[PDB]
Amino acid sequence: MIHELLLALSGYPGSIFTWNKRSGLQVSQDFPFLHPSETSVLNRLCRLGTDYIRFTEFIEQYTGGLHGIYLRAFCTGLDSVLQPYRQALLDLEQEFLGDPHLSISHVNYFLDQFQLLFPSVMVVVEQIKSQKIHGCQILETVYKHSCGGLPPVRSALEKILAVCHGVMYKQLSAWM
Amino acid sequence: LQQSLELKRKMLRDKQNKKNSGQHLPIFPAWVYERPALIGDFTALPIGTLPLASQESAVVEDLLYVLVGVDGRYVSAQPLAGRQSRTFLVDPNLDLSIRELVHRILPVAASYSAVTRFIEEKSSFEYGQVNHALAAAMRTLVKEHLILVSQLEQLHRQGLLSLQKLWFYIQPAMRTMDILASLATSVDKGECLGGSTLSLLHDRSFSYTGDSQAQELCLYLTKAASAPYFEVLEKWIYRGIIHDPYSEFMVEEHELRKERIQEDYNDKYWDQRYTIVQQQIPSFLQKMADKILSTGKYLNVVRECGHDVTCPVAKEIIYTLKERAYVEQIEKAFNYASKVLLDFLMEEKELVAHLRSI
Amino acid sequence: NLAAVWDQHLYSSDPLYVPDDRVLVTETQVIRETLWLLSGVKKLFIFQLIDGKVTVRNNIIVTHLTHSCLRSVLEQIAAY
Amino acid sequence: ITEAALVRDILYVFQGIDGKNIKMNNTENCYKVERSLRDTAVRLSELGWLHNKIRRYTDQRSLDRSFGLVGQSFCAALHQELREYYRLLSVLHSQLQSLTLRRLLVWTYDPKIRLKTLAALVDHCQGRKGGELASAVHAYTKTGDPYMRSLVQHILSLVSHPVLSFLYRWIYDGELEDTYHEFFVASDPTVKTDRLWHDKYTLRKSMIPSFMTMDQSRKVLLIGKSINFLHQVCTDLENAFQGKIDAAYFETSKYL
Amino acid sequence: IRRYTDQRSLDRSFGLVGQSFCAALHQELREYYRLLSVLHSQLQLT
Amino acid sequence: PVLSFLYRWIYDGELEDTYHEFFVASDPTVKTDRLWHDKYTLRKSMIPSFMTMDQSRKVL
Repeated sequence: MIHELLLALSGYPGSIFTWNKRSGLQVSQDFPFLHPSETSVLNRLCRLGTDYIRFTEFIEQYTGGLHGIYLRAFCTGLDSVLQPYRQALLDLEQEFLGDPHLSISHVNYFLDQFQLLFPSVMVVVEQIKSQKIHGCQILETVYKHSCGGLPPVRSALEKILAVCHGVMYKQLSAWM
Repeated sequence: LQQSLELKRKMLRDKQNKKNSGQHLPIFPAWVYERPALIGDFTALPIGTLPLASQESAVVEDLLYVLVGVDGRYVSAQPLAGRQSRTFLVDPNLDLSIRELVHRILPVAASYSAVTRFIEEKSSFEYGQVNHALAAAMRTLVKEHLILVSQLEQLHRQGLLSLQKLWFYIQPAMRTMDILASLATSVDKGECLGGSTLSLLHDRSFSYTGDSQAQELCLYLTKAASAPYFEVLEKWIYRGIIHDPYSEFMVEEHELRKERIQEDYNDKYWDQRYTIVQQQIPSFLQKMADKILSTGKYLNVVRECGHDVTCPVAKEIIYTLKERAYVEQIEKAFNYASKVLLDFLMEEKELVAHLRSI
Repeated sequence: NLAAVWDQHLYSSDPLYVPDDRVLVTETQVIRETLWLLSGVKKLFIFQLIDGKVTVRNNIIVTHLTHSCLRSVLEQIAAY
Repeated sequence: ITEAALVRDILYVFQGIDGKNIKMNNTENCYKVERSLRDTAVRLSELGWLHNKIRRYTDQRSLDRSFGLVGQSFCAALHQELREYYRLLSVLHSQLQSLTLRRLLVWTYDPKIRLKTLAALVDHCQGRKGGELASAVHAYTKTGDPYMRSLVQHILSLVSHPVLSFLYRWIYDGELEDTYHEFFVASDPTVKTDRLWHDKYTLRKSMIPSFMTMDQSRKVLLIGKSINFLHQVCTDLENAFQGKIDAAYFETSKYL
Repeated sequence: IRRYTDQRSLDRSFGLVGQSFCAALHQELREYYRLLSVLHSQLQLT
Repeated sequence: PVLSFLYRWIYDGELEDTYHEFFVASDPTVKTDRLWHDKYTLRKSMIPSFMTMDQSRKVL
């Protein structure tokens, strides 16, 4: 449960947290071991995991449809924004290995700073997919949300955006 | 209950028309008052048929619940709440001895329910900065009462507590609660706000001078409840600023600018701009009251022309009993204020050459 | 106990159900298997290869891991 | 229905997940248990209801880019506070394998005031935005209550940091970048040949925050306007506005 | 003793040093109750 | 209390007792030169037993 979940939050869904196309990682079962209402907590938490599979898919297919070098740079940045979300799932398991009483709510608390970076980067990604922003206008949809106002996602999209400028400062440095 | 809603608004209007530079003076949402659970206060075996020493354990359990304000199975908090005096109803069929001891233990519950009600109703913005801190420092003692009853619950869990031992353990906090509840009754009854609820905390602190069980309580309460007023006065004496968002401070600022704005015919800055209030003087400072108005009124008119005025050393001022050191602090600020303005007017705005050339 | 994930099959027993035999390898042994596979090695009991297609062995279970998530991660290593 | 069940259930209302024997049966009213014990439950569950207000507001307002740069940071600060509330809640879980301090009446008390205050702030800031919302935050730092004034006056530092960033950019940097009506200035594009300076920039009057004077707003408009014309054609703040803004004014003007 | 302190405390006219006496007269009554608590504790003391 | 009254009555100068307690009992309605000759009286009922007359004549 606390290892199945600390892996389901990662890529690997498992039997408890069944994946589905319409909606991802919704455990839907009546379990004696879990408390009846913990599924609701788990649903709120699985929003984060579901998002993680969605970004991982998106980085997989890149790096007719969407194509370019900028989709090979935005995704590389989207790896780096997710790196402290991988390390912060390793650390949870390290603590849970030793402490035998610690419950799900510590997972909730520890992975609550990642319920602001992720939901508002997901709108950026769905924008980039629903509207074929393939070329240089990707910088637009990153810089238009980088103004933001929510500081976790204002610095996240900044890390994403600077890489795109890193590409644009070699495309427009070869030219000049 | 319903009758307080008027009082809050009637106070709010006075502050609104008094002060228009600071706009949209805050209010709390309606549910903050409507919801009854947010505030502190709101299968039964027939007790007749049991043995005695089990009735004792039962009533002890119910009273340990009552101490935090929540009802008990065998003892109920009467919902009347008329005037302010809370009353309780013990079960009719009990042993006379236990019933009387329950009555003798019950006054701390009536002196907790009123104490929490005071903290909720007099923590809305309208009642003023001082009446806020009085409730905000009464609230710490409410927390510590909760600490105590938690320890009593642990002891009762171990079957090692009885009503007679409860009687002893609740004596030190009974005095605390009685002082807080009578003080709250007086503060609410007098409709005292600002410095009227800083005079009453001085007089009740004289009231007990040798007790020293309630004197430390009252001295601590007034130390904490005078942080607002003194922060207003501390700014007023060392700066020309009167925030005083609500009409609480003894000095008040009338908006006589609407009439006097060119020649200032009224000499309003020194006639009727900054004027005094009588009922809102703390009454430890009546001896210095006029001098304070003069003190800060001299600071305004150098704060008005942009020349930065700051005391050489700003001394923070704390409530004190038996020792009038605030007096010499007001004088130490007053003499520097007089130097400040007379010098400012005689070097900037330099009055002697104006008078000559007139 | 949270170190024995899916060892309790009470959910499955809620309906009548037959348990399937599984090897019950240790999680520590699994990393050793992955490491020799990622280096040049063949014929490992985990990750059985059949036609030059390395594929996760059909039945492996561990204490603090459910069958499905273990299959998912092991397949993800086997792809590499 | 023993008390041990109520402890295990009530330790989830604070998160806001409906419990086993405790539920928000009536949608608007608080959770009702399905006797003295029951009466303890409600006072403990008001934290869950206040949490429902704060959380349900900052999920939705955080995804709405229309609310503005100011307001998205307000929801940010609200969520950073709810994080620290969850640190306490995790400890309570760990302490379950007694833990009935009148059933937490002591543990919950300190978060309960820090929840009442924010639940009041969101609905005093409902409908408002920008400088208006920052004004509401500055309105709530007028209580003698030291703990509440301390909480609100850190919230104000974060909330009005965007506002003062507009202020310290539209003065120093030269340019104003607000897509919504996030500031007390309202630029208008027109041809502006020789009429340039008179009408491009105008003082909006709904968005001056309450801890600023109309004179200060007018003078900062004149500064920002000077520094933008220079490129394209050539305790309020601990009482630091009146020291910084006038200095910039003198320099900017004479330099322009 | 307790009738006297229950009536005096209810009257500020009793005197300031009086109230000091009536609060010193309670310090020596709390310990009496403490002894009563011990008496109860040993009941299950003749 | 009676040795705090007498300790602020001496070293600093104060007679604050709304009740008839301290042995000195000042008379109001004296803003004139008559504070010395009137305005103060050693009430001979409130003098504590553990001080004698010559002790309290000095204190007034």
